[PDB]
Amino acid sequence: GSHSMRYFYTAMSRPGRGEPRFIAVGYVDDTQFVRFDSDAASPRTEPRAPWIEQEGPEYWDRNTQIFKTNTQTYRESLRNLRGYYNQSEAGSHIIQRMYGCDLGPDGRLLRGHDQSAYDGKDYIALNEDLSSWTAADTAAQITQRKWEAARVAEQRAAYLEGLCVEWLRRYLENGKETLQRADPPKTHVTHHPVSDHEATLRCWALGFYPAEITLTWQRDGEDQTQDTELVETRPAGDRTFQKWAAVVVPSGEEQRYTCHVQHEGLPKPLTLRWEP
Amino acid sequence: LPEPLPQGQLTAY
Amino acid sequence: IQRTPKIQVYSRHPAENGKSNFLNCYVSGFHPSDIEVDLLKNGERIEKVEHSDLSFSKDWSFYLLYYTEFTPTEKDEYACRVNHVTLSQPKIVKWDRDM
Repeated sequence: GSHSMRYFYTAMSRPGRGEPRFIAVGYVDDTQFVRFDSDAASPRTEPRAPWIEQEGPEYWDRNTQIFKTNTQTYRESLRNLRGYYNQSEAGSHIIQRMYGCDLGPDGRLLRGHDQSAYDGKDYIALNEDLSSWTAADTAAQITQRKWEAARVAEQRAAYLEGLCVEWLRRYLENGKETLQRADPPKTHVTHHPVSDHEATLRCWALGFYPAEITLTWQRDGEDQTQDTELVETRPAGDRTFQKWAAVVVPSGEEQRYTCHVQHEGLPKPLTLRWEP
Repeated sequence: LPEPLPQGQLTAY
Repeated sequence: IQRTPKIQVYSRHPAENGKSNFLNCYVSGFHPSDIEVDLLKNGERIEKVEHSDLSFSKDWSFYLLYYTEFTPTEKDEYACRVNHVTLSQPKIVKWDRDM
């Protein structure tokens, strides 16, 4: 199928409690495979998936240097952004970066991504062209100009089109038994009366990978979007995911409602009813 | 593999 | 500007009394990233609890999974207790095996 790799960086200042913490995590699709934490007793890049462990010392030290140097630079960046916004030295602030590459089903680069935020709001992003920037405000414009002057976009592009795709493909091959395996949802419908004249129908999807899934209730073939209660897809802790969707229906109209399930791992899309 | 360090100075924001 | 956490409490596997399982508390959609999460057994804090590495969603909000091994019974009560700058007091969500 299609696949992506993303690194997620978080740099958090904490005045009076030491220097800013830097954490980085790496993912292939919905599988985390590495972490680095500057607050660890001995900060180093650590494996978080079995298929990455075969990488040699050279790889681990290469990652660690990258993350150590970034830790320092993000400290500088936090100082700079506090100034760009004329902020006091008293508050805590966060820079986030998420970046990586997407491959289509044939292993080719679909597109690159490189987005940053400050205090949870879009700050600066690399455009799909991998050449130009979008800056959210006049503060971000200062970064844009700095990044233009230093030819930063060319650096990002070369990574996203080169090393990013090459290493993603390596990981996909090495972890093919899991990374390229879609596990379909196990499903069922439960029924719980809420009163004499209403009942809850809950459609369940358990044990699926990847997280992407579509779960909907229909009444008489019409989507019940506004009346459906839909929880966020949640990790089970064994790599798989869970989700449910609930509708409250007139007692006796149960058979007029159908749960539809779309997931990559299903040989066929699913249509379920409550089965008394 | 994350983005490698550049040949020069890593550019801060 | 800040975002308050969403909270879900649930088990890794479908619950069966007297069978070993995992109790999960998934906290998501929050900003900034400092957050305090306890799992409770009969209202008391459980000591050995692990969590996932800090990461975030496409809208920049953070998420974390807290988890511990447990064996559900019919009488024992479990819950997740969360605090965050957005909350005036810690929020408690009970574990309901049907949710």
